[PDB]
Amino acid sequence: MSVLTIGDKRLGAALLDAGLLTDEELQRALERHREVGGSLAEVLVDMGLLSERRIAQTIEDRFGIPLVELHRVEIPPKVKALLPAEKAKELKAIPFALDEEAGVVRVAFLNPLDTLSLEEVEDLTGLVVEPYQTTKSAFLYALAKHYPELGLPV
Repeated sequence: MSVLTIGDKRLGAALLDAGLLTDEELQRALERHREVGGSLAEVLVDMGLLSERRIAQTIEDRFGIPLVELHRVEIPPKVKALLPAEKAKELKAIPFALDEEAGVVRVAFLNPLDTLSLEEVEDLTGLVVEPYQTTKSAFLYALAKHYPELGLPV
């Protein structure tokens, strides 16, 4: 037993609000969320209940958040100067652009409603960040390209 994030509350409500599952279903998953400590959206795909795109699609329109083809992009060593892949991994985010002339950065994360991770990413550099959407396959892509030494073990 532990508490949940701001994004977890909002996304949980969004499932019912979007007609994806019943509140009872959410109630049963809420307990499971703390058993894995990841965001409530991670347990959804990890348990096969719903994949990122299904959670993202309601939020995409409900909040007006953009989506990009990150799985079709390469992370330059230029943006790596912001934060290393290890930090990116715990924040469940991946930066793609570094624009120091304007103090702006572009990031894509798996939890669009997780405002806490946005706040953490902005304050950690003192810059503004443009939050975009992405999927698990694209997420694992950048990680494998920055730390192939472990090659994401099973």
